[PDB]
Amino acid sequence: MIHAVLIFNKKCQPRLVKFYTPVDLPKQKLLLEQVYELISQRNSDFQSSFLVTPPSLLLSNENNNDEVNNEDIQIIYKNYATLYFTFIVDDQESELAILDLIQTFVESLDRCFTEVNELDLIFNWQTLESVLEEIVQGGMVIETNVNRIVASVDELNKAAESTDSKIG
Amino acid sequence: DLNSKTNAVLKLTYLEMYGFDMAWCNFHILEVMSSNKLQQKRVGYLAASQSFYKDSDILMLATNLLKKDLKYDGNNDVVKVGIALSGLSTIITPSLARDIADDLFTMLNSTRPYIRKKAITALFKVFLQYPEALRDNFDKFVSKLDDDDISVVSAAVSVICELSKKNPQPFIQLSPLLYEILVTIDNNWIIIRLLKLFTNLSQVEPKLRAKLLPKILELMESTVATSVIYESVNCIVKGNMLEEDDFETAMACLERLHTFCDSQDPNLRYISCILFYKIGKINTDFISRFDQLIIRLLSDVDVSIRSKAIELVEGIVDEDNLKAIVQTLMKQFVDEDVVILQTGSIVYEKSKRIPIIIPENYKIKMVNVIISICSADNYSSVNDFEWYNAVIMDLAMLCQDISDKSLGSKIGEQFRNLMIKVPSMREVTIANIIKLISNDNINKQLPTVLRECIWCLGEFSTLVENGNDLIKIMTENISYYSHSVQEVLILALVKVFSNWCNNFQEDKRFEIKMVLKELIEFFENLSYSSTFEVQERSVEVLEFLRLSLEALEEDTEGLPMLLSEVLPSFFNAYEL
Amino acid sequence: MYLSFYITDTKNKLIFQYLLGATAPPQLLEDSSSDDYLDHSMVGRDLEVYKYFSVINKLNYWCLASTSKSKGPLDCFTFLETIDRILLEYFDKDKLSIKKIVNNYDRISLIFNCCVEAGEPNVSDNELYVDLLETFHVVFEKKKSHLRLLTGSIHGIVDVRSYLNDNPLVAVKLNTMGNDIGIPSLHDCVEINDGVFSPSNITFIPPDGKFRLLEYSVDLSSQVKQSGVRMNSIGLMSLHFQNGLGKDSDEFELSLNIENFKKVSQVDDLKIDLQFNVENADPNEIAYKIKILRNTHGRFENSIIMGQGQWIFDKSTATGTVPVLRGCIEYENTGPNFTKKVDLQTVSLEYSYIGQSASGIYVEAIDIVSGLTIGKNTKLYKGAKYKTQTGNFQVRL
Amino acid sequence: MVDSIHRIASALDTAKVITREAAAVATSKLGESSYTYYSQNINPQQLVTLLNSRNSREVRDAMKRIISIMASDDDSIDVQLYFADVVKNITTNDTKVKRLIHLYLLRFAENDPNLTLLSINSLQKSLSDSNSELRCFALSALSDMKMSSLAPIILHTVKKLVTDPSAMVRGEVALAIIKLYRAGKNDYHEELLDILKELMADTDPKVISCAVLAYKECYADHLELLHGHFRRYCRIIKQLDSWSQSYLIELLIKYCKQYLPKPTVVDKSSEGSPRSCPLPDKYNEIEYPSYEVVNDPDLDLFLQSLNCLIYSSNPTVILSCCNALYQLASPLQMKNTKFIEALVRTVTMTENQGNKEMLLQAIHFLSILDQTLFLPYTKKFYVFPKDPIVASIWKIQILSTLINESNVKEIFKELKYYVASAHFPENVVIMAVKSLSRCGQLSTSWESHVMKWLIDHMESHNLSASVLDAYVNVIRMLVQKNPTKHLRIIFKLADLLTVQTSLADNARAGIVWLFGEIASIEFKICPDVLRRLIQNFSNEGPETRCQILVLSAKLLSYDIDNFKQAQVTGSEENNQNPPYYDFSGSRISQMYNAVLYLAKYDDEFDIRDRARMISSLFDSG
Repeated sequence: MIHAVLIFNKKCQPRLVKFYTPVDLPKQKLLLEQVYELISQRNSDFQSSFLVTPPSLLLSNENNNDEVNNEDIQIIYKNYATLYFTFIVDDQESELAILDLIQTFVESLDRCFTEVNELDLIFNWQTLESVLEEIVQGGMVIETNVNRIVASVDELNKAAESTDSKIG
Repeated sequence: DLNSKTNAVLKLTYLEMYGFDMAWCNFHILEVMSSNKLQQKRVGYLAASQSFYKDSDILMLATNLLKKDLKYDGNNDVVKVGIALSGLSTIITPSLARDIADDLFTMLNSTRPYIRKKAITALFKVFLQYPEALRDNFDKFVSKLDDDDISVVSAAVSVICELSKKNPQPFIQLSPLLYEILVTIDNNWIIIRLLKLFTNLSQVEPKLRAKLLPKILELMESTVATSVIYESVNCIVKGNMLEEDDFETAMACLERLHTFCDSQDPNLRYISCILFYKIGKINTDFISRFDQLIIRLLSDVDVSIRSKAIELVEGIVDEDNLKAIVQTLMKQFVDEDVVILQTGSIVYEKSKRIPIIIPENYKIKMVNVIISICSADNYSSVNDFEWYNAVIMDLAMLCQDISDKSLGSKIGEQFRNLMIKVPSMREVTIANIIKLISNDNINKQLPTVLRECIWCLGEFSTLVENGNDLIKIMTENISYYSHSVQEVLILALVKVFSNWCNNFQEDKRFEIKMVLKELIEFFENLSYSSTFEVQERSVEVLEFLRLSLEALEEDTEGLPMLLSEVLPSFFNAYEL
Repeated sequence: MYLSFYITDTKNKLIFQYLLGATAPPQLLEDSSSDDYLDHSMVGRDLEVYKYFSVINKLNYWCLASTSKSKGPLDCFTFLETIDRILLEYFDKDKLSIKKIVNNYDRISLIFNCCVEAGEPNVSDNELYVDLLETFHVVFEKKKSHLRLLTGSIHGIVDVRSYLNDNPLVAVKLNTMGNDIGIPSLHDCVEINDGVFSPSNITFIPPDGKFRLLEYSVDLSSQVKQSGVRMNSIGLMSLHFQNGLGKDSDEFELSLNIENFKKVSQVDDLKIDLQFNVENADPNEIAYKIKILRNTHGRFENSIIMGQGQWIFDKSTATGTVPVLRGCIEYENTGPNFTKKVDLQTVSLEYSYIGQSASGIYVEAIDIVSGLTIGKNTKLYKGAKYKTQTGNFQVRL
Repeated sequence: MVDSIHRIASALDTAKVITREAAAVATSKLGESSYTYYSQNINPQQLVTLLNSRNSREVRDAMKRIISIMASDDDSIDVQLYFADVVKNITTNDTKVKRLIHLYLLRFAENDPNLTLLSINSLQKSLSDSNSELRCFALSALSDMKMSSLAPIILHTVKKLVTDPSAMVRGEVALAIIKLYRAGKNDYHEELLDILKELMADTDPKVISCAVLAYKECYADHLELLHGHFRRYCRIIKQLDSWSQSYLIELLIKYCKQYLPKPTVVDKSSEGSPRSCPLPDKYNEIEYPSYEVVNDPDLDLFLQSLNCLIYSSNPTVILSCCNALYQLASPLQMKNTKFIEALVRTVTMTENQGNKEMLLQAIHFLSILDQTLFLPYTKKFYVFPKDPIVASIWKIQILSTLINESNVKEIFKELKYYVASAHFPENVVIMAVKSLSRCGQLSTSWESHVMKWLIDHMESHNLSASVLDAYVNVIRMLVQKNPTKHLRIIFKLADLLTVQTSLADNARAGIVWLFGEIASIEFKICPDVLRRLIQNFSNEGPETRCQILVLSAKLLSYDIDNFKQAQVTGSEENNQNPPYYDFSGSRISQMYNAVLYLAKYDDEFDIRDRARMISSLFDSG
């Protein structure tokens, strides 16, 4: 179970976080921040993509890759051109499921928002979210297929268009 | 207005997402859910689902509202249904559950996989509450589990999993169907889950584990992913599936790990290294196959890897290997180390020069390992004892920058053991120790090292020459020392003096005499330590010395006799 | 050897650092709200480097030092306080808030250096208004019907805001209402010249700047004893807690007569925090309600939960007038486990006066000496304001 | 943890410091946002460049950063490069610059001759200049340089600058004369004296503080001179602002450590005479003795002064004074009672919390060096109940050092009260114990009230383990001084330990010892105690084990002689008996054997070695 996803821009501002379960928000954040930081410390080539951490590296600083952990929480990072995506999962969701869901998410985002900028993501955050949700639901990513994901996003855009000032 | 409603709803959601009251926002959400539009229905449903927990009117209203929306397929039906269900599921009351179940059941029968997925997820949340509903709906699930769409299957599965988390017995019933789905899925994420589920069922039901094990390992073999592989491994390692009979299964899993470790992505690497270590604690043989993988991970720059390696190094060591590793670590550390001792740079690859790199916590562990290694078997086989001794002395130096005291402590304990072993090396070790003591940096921070040293000296003063420097060191440094050290020092000193006098034939050397006098003053001074125990220890040794002095003054040869006459008398006197 | 100095805010944010000399490379930070707390960190290796630290807190800022090995933690701290203070004077004063500090980080650095190289730490060391402010705090122990002042700490600050241009001298004679007044502490612009000025007299020289002229901390116990003062007003506020209680109420009549305050000038804010022991009774056992307390010039608000009275007497009540603060305490109990006893413990009354003398340092005369006359340009200002704070009276019943 | 906190503080300084640097530069071209830069990896290039920018704000800003870094430990920082540039700026007639420059110099001089010499020449010239401001600043640096070659320069200068009428110059000329001696001592001493004299006689606090800060240095060595000079200094203090008073305290600390002028016959008949005081021999006013130091207007004025400054109600001048009084003291000085009285009056005066502790510390230090003094002050340090764990801890440490007779009763009453009252933390109660102990060490008439209290506290209150450790060390000390109250005490303890089989490692270490100790008085009974202990070694930590061994060992001894001749067994001398012989090898052995075996098996060697020796010696008789 993904308990949460976070999409940050280059300037570290999160832009989307989804939490499928409740968890205490003050804890969720702390996690998001630590992850943000570590991201900055990691190099562009590293950008780490992940930061698994024993909790104790939660953060501990001493070897600066001290990773981040919080015990039972694995953090997966993915840098893309200017956005960063971080997924926090519980120990019971398999890493692969998490990675795939990420890689799929990202690929989808790039496919849908080919130029994503922070403004475009923002504006179309509702779309980004929908994508994430759909991917998740019933615990299930139900369309996995990068081609559908790309379409589904369009299906949603069709709705928001019919409403647009409550939207745009 | 509808466009305005969408706006209000956005603001409410933003508040409910914060950590804010949700009950206060329900009514306003319902009015929005009464809008025929499907989008507004969705945004409303989300808020209500984030909120509903407990408030009944909120729920009831949401229900009646969701029902009307469900019953009708709706034709954007996927969305309306889809959202509504999620919504309903995230709402739980018995009144609602009763309603919902009947609604979900109807929806499970929609065509569109999106709908089917949602419906399934919903029936999950519901069941998490109301068992009667489960029962009635248990059947539908079984029928849905058989739909052609892999996402729908994946969902049916997750749900059955939850219900196992809560009910396992009902689902130990369905396990066969689950096993049949896993055998039909192309998708990696889906395979991964199914695997987890079975592991979950195994915690409850070893019978299943058997049926599924082989389904796992075949899937891992057909999927590439990477996660499906890690998973099969965690399952094997967990169900405790393993038991040792299952080593074979485990082996396959490991072999897949070793391949992966050997991919460039640190996430996979770290994971494998861990899984390897674990298996090793559990299966030494696997470790011997995976030594290579480890050594390679040592030259890897990733601190989490390095740490995991050092931990592996501790349970693998062979002699050639030991020596290699030691040197490799010592060297590395002289070259890998510093960054974080100093602060805390982050890493770089690029400098071709490299910022260099180990945290403080690593430096500590390393030293600890070096100590264990020297003591296992027993490394009666460091062939070169010299190297060990050196290493230990070096570690002490670097740790001075580290403190953490524990490093400094462990290092000392070891150094002791080594000295005890390897009589040759003892003199070298003593000389080095003394020098370190006279370098001030050990005094700061390091009492332990001082203590051990002191010990090694009383024991081996019989090898050492300069039993003076040792003593004048120790005497001057005594005032700078901790109580445990002080005590240790005093004691060691006295031990030496006794030995010397008996052995002093170096000449007697006039120094023994001078040194005795000094030791006297000092011990008196220490008689003023806050901890009386240490105080008395001093005064005692003060007398002894005074005696020996009287003796040496008369002769050289006549000294042991005289000392064997008085010293025991004194000491016994005081204590007596 | 090296020394470093750093400054930090109350929230642990570093505001300034400095190093001096040489080779130089969480709880205490938090405890810092206690105004005192940050304390040594050993960077260390065997070069002992020792570190040390010290920190200082003042008015939300804190300062950290370091030293290398030897010097003692004292030389470091002495250097820190000297710095901090120098930061207060400079920055005028009222606050060095992290915002203010960070503002004058530079003037803070140089101020440091000047304190170092010399080798040694150099050690570490027109209108006139006289506003005597006094914050008393007194720990009374009720024994036998008489509240015997066990301790007390009247912290006087005598500030004098000035606007001269030259250096006229001021003599300030302080009267003793036969309490040999023992120590007025004098501000860096003030001189108490030598027993010429006797222990009762003070002489201040211009600064331009407001200046605390003399802080006087009279330890009431000796004074009151030397002077015999059952404070009959002030401080010995005789609180008779009358039982005649019922299960929930009690009436305690605390009269803060200001019989002994007639020339004590205004009291700017007497905050009577009546703590009701909650230490031995659990704040739930002590539910208490304070219903009516009558002041003639202030306000009674109650923080029960926390187990505290606060009665804030506004500065208007001044003389002879006796703000009798009677009223009733009602101990409300959610449990029965309150036995209707609240050992009545320590009623801390923090008085702040203005314009009177912490020790009884009433200035019986202030005389300017310099061949000056009145209207030879010297004016008697208004609005020096001393403030004095201690902690806080405590009557223990 | 601490290193990470320091890095976070540096980052916070860079945030606020970088914003401040940018705003300031608008001007400095700018050097505002630097700091925050270097404070997060700032460098020398940025600095040097700033010096070479033309604008005075920049030239100043630069000088600043340069001083902060070389100071911050951005250690990486060379200092010769900053030096040369700064020296060039010394020859700028702008005081602000001259000042900064001097502040830097000393920064370097801390090491290098050319850099020093350069700074020196530039300083000398500025010293032969009539400008009192520059002369001073310059002379100051010359003093913080360390060098013996610079002495003949600095001197001629210093002499001329003393003979200058200016108060600023007089402040500095003292610093120099001082830092000068700290190096090239002989040629220079005659003058450097007759000089420091005229000086000390200035009014300006920065001048006085300086001559003081000076005298504090030169005299480390030439203390005869310092005296005649030290006076005005001590006088000036009693007369002065509570800031400058603290400074004069620090010095008066060092001086004394040097001039004890000599006792030689010490004339206690000189004035107002303490031991007496000389006047210097070279002045030769009828030689007045040395211990000048405790008496003479210089030393004395110091001690008395310290008192006044402390009596003077200022907590600072008070804490300092205490520190100084801690050093002078020939222990005869602190015994001065006055010093203590002062500190005390302060503490209690001190309302302000930071100070409460400061005072509690001093007091402790003074009690440490002198107890019998803090006595007419205790009732004061009765512990302010509003306070913290450390504060309560200190109070205890005091009450424990103060105890006289007329004070003790009260003290005990207070402690007993505090223990019962404050929700005292474990650590407190722990110290509270170490005190009451240190008390009876002095009073006998009161000791009874003490022990009774302690025991009643231990047995009564619910005490923690750590606490039990102290109380044990205490009851031990009291027994050590008051053997009559002793036996009663022991009985009370034996009862407590036997109850508490749970005791802590340190507690057991305590109790087990006390009984090894009190055994002399009546080691007929001790074999009963040792038994209750051994029984419990095998289950204990290493330190504890060591303690138990020793105390088995001791007990054993005390009575060997009393055992041996008793044990040296069927030796005949023992079936002969003095009194203790005592039944000896058997009872004592049974105890030791257990202990030994128990040690040999503990990892800690020290415990083992002892056991081994103890056995060998015990066995052989």
